[PDB]
Amino acid sequence: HIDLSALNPELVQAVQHVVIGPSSLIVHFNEVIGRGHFGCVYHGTLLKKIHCAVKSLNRITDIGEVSQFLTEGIIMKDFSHPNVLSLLGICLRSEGSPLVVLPYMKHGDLRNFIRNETHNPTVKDLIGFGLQVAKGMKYLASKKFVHRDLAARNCMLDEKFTVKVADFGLARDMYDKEYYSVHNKTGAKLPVKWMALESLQTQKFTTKSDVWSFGVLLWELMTRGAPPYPDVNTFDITVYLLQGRRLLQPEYCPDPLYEVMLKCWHPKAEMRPSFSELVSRISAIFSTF
Ligand SMILES: C[C@@H](Oc1cc(-c2cnn(C3CCNCC3)c2)cnc1N)c1c(Cl)ccc(F)c1Cl
Repeated sequence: HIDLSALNPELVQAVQHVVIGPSSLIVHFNEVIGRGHFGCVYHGTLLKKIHCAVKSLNRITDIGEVSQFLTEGIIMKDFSHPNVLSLLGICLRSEGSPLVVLPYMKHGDLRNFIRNETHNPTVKDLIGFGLQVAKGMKYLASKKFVHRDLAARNCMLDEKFTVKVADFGLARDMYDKEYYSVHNKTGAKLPVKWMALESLQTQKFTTKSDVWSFGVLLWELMTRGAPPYPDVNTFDITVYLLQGRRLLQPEYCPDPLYEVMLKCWHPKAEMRPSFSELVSRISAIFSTF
């Protein structure tokens, strides 16, 4: 049970650009495809029948939470890139929290996809995916949008095997709680093993800290979904990194790709490549395959 007139009126305007009428949407509450802190994700169809993922915000009880979340996430509607997850719309209803409607990604997240033993993606496949992520990160960077949680678990694969950078905006949530820790300066749950050393030190996230995360993401690809720093405690990641230590070369990571990875983790944020640079670099590496 959530009210409409209780929100900032400018936000209600923005949301109404992308409103879905309950009549247009069927949600299958028996078909859970994800569980987040804010709510579950379900199979749904938007009618002309589009298969979608429906994110419930029903664990957000309070209106001040909903407003803040919608305010921060609504910018998602003004993004359009084939390597960025789009927003189909927000279904507002008279009783219950707003439902966030997204395109259904048939192959789920990149991490579970590449970990599936029947899939056995080749080095070429894996580099391909990585290049697709860099392209969507390039777009977001150009919009001055800082992701804050770039990771393989947060990039989706559609039915055409197009990678969509996700878990941002109205989709934002922790869908794998194993990888978020309160052992950081902010005190709140953060993906510490994906975060730039400076972000751990200063609490600030930037496009250049997203590049650091992209480096970790590439490493996840080449390892086919191994968890980074398995013997480093969340208590220790900052000092591990301060000591100049880094994720080691995956067995089937080509040397130029590891080189790229090391550049992404340069202690000096100004020294790391742009996503523009990363696209060119990985594209050339891709082309050797
Ligand atoms: C909000 C939710 O969105 C989707 C999940 C899924 C999804 C999850 N799993 N699967 C299937 C593939 C593997 N086996 C279970 C079903 C599809 C598809 N499309 C989505 N838009 C989501 C989840 Cl659950 C996890 C990470 C994300 F970045 C996002 Cl954005």
